This record gives sequence, C-alpha cells and structure tokens, in this order.
Amino acid sequence: GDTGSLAGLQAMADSKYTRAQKKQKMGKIREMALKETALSVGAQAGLAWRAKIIDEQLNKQARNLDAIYDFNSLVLEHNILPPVLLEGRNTLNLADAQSIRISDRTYKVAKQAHFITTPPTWRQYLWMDYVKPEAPNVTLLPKTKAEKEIWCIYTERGWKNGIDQANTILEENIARIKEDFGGMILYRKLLAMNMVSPPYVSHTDLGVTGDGSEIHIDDRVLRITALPELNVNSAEWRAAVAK
Amino acid sequence: IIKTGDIMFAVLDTSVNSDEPGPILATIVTGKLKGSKLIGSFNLPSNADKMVITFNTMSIPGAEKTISISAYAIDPNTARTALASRTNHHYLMRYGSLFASSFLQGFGNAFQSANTTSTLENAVIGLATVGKAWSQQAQQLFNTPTTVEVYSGTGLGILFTQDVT
Amino acid sequence: IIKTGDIMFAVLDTSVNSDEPGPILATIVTGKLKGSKLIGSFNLPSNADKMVITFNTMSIPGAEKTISISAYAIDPNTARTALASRTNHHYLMRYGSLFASSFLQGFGNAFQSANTTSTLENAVIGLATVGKAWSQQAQQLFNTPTTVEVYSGTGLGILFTQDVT
Amino acid sequence: IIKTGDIMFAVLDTSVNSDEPGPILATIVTGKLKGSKLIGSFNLPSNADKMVITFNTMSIPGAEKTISISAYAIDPNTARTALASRTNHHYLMRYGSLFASSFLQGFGNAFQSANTTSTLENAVIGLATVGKAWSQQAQQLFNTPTTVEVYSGTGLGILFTQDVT
Repeated sequence: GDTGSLAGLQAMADSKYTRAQKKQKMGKIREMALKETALSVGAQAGLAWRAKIIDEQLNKQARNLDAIYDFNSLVLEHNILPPVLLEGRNTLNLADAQSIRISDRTYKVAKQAHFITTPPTWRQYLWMDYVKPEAPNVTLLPKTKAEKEIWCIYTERGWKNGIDQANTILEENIARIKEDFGGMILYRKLLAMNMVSPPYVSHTDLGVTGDGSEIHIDDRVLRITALPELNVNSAEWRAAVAK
Repeated sequence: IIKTGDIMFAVLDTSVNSDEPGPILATIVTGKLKGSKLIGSFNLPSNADKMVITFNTMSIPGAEKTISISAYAIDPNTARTALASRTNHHYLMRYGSLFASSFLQGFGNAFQSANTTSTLENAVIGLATVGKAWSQQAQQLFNTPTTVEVYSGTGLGILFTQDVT
Repeated sequence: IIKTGDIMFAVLDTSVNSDEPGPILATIVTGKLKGSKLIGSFNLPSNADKMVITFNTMSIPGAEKTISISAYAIDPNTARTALASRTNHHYLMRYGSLFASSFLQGFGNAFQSANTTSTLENAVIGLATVGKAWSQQAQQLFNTPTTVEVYSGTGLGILFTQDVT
Repeated sequence: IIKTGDIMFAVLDTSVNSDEPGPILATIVTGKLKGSKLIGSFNLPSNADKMVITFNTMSIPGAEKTISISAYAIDPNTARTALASRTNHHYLMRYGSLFASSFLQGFGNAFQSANTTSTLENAVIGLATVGKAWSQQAQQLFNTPTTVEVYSGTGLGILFTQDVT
C-alpha cells in the first residue's frame, strides 16, 4: 500500500497489480448497492425492537415514576399550573473586541402560568411510539456468501444505529421532563425566597340567569388578573439559614 | 466546470442486449459530482467488434437540475472501445440448418437419380422433399446478425465531450 | 422531485400474452410514492430475445391526480431487459406440418415413378395428392412467429426518464 | 500565438478499432500548452496502408476555453501517417470459406458425373448440395475489408494547420 510506499510503487511497477485491480474495480462497483438496503432494514428492525423493549421496561417500572412525579402537589388553590423558571450562574460574554459583559446570575421565566384541568403525567413525555414493521423486501438478493456476510453485518450495524437513535430520543425526553420539573420546583423555591409575586385571580359570582327556557342556578366566573413576575426592589428578600 | 474531454468512472448495474432500444442508467461515484446517475441509450453497430453506450441525460443529486453532457463509454482496465461479451452467438445454428437442408435435398435427388445404375426409396422420398422448403426458409432466415450484450455487474469509463456548470 | 433516471420497484400481478396491445397495471411498492398504481402497455419485438413494458400513466393516492411520467421495465434479480418466458412456442408445430406435407408429396410422386422399374398404388394416390395442398398451405401459415407472455406473479423494476412533482 | 504549421507532440491513451466512428482524446504533454488536451475522430480509408486522426476540439486547462485548431496525426519515428497495427485480419478466413464451398460443389458434381465411367454417393450428396448455398453466401460475405486498430499506449505527433492565440 501507500504506507509501505516504495514497496507499493515497485509492486505497481509490475503488471501483476494491473491484472489484479480489474476484478476489485468490479467488486467495489457492485459493492455499494447492498449496504444501503441492509442498513435501512437493520435501522428499522433495531429501532422497533429497542423501542418495544424500552417501552416494556417503562411499563414494568411505571409505579415509581408516579411516585416521584407528583404534579398534583405542584398545583395551587385555584387549580393553576405554576410557571416555569430557569436559572444560570456566572454569565459572561465576549461579544466582540473592546467589550466584555459579565454578570453573576440570571433568571428567566420560560413558560407562563395558566389554568389546568388535569395534571400532566410522565407518559406524555417518556412513552415512545411503536409501530412494528413486518414487511421485508429485498432489492438485490445475496448470491455469494461474501455478499451475504456483508449484508448481515450491515444489517447488524443498522440495528446498532437504531438502538443509538432510540437512546438519543429517550435521553432528550428525559432532559425535557427534568427541565420542566426543575423549573416548577425552582418557581416554588424562589417564591419561598420571596423574589416572585404570587398570581392574583378575581372571582365574579352571579345567581340565577338565563331566559325562560334556560336557567343556571349559580354561575361563577373566575379570571386571573395579575400574572406572576419577578420584582426589582431588593429589600423585600428574606434569605435563609441552616443548622 | 468540466474540461472539454476529461475522463471519469461510473457504476453500471443494469444489462441490455443489442435487440431493443431503451433508456439505460449508470452512476458516477467518484470525482467532483457524487451520487449522480446518467440515463441514455446504446447503438446498433454494423460490425459487432465493438459496442458503446450513448449517455446524454445526467442528474446530480442535491439540486433539482438535469444538465446535458453527452458522454460516451470505454471499457475500464483496457483503455479500448471493445465490449467484453460474445460475438459467435448465431452463426453455427443457421449454418448447420442450411447445410442439413441442403444435404437432404442432395440425398433425395442423387439417390433418386442413381436408381437405374422400398425403405431406401422412402429415405429418398423424405430427404428429397423436406430439403427444398427448409433450404429456401434457411436462406430466408439466414441473414440474422450476431447481437451483443453488456453485463449487469460491471461499471464503465466515461470520456466527456462538452462542458457543464 | 424524482431525479432524472433513478430506480424504483413495482409488482406485476395480472398476466397477458404479447398479442393485442392494451392497458396493464402495476403497483409501486416502495420509495416516496406509496400505494401508487401505473397503467401502460407493451411493444412487440420482431426478434424473440427480450420483451419490455411501456409504462406511462401514473396515479398517486391521497390526492386525486394523474401525472404521466413514462418509464420502462427491467427483469428483477438479473437486472436485464429480458422477459422470463418461453420462446419455443410455435417452432416445431409448423416445422413438422411443413415437413410432413413435403414427405407426403415426395412419397406419392417417387413411388409413382418407381412403378416402371393395388394397395401401394393407393398409397401413391393418397400421398401424391395430399402432399401438395398441405405444402402450399404450410408455406402460407409458416410465417407466424413464437409469442412471449408475461406472468401473473413476478415483480419488476422501473427506471425513471423525466422529473415530476 | 502558434505558427502556421509547426510540430507538437501528445500522448494517446484510448484505443479504438476502425469499425465505428467516435470521439478520441489525447493529451499534449510538452510545449507551452501543459495539461492541455484534444478530442476528435478518425477516418476510414479505402486502403488500410495508413490511419490518420481528425483532431479538432482543443481544451486548455484551468480556464474554460475551447479553441478550434484542427490538426492531424503522424506515426512516431517514421515521419509518416501510417498506423502500427495488423492489416491481414480478414483475408484468409473468407478465402478458405470460399475455397471450401467451391471444392464441395466440385466434389459433388464431378464425382456424380464420374459414376458412369452408396457411401461414395452420399459423399457426392453432401458436397453437391452444401457447396452451392455456402458458395453464394461466401460471395455475399467476401466483401468485408480488413480493418485497423489504434493502440492505447502510444504517443503521437501533431502538425498544425492554423494559428490560434
């Protein structure tokens, strides 16, 4: 080869390599067709199998997820989802030359609080979809054992790739639901820290109403008027202590 | 940018005999343009000592374009224009058929003529009469040339003619 | 966007013999267009070396449209243009008919000529007169070639010619 | 600027038989034009004592330019326009076929006529009838000339015809 460069050049000076390359040219020309199809069927099979296995594991261990993810504890007295807060520490920006902007900490409202009917569960965040394919079609069938072997190993590599993609999607969803849970618990902790206003919601009650055909005995209209937000006056901030 | 007359290599995967015209595709796998596939046709030569592929319609992936380089073929690892196939396809069958029809005609007529100087008579009968119709039909169908056929597992070398963007 | 000269697959399930042209349907089985049906026709080759399918009228489900991208067929798992069928449909029938008519005529005339040098005379009679009319009628009907016929259970490959949307 | 009719050299790399015309490429490897190339075609002469290359389409690398100095080729180190190839390709084959067909005709007719003054009669039969059809077919096919073929690993010299920039 080119690593043993002078030896390879003196070997190519002989015509035996010239008569040897004419078959490997046809081999590499016919080589690339099988790999993509084997990779495709391996990707589908491995992805479906790994997704089915991981959803089986999730259905096995569903109980402690319900134990740890008490969204129902996070709601307030008028059935309102708490808003989402994000924090960051030791911020800096070399935006350009002759300019450095640093700051100690940052806090950002991600998603605003709103009314809710039922608390969300982890199943809306971590359950992976599962449509098993059972339709194998072959473009070019293997005839030699060498092409059968490379078809097998490329199907296996596609199986591994589908496994990796399933793990990646699961990990991103894990990060997403952990982000939402951390945002809610950080809102609660910062409200305890007395940095965020509580939401304020008014009520308007009316008695019997309607025409002669429709009546409603008592109606109550509940409307939030003051959304939560952070404050700018620093003096109202009670800190903490421990023993 | 393609030089006026440079050389490339392409992957040909589908075979065709020289009997019916139609579109055929190859796939350039090296060089500047990658993943590109090229449709065109073939030619029917008067003498079957060579066979070439007329390639004119190129498609390069990435963009929705169809450029118009008309390109021709050379046999890889030969640097020649010959086609690696058979050329002795349809000589010997029509040769033997014509010779057998002749030999039948001759058998009937000569062994009918040499009678003065029943089974042998029936042999004379059969060859005497089935020689002639087979002889004229063999002279009718004797004119079919020997076709050629490219293969479905060998790529090709492509020399260019014009420039493209 | 379908590129100029790429590969697709279909399945042929309704058979026909290559005698009368008409619509023939296949169903595209993989790729971008799913559930799609394609009607087209065939062509008659004068030589019995291959047989190909003219597919022109495409229909995609979901949206009620009819584009007319035209494409041809290649033989699956051989990547050739031939049809997997029989080409010896009508050789030996006309061969044996013509040769029997000839041998009949020869039997009557030569066993007539052998009379100089009743049942055998009646053999001469029958052979001498039923040879000739069957000989000219066999030369009349000798021109019909061997037909080819597709199957009702074979897939096919479809290579594109133009781009669509 | 190139003088009106000087001498340059190039290296020819792609071979072709003198059967079907086609584009051929060479690369100018010396002179001011370095890496430049030239495509064109050839000629089919009445007598095969020489072979010349119709070279017209000249490409200069780097820049997208295509000048049109049209020029020819001569044999290296003979200072002549001949080709180093074989010219006795198809004489003896048709000679032997014609002579054998004739000898068959002669054997059948003369050893038929020498009967006055069964197996020998069958020899008369076979040669007497397979001589004639093969004889007229050999007179039909006797006309195919002996072709030449250029080589894929020999250089060439190019004498100029017109001036360029």
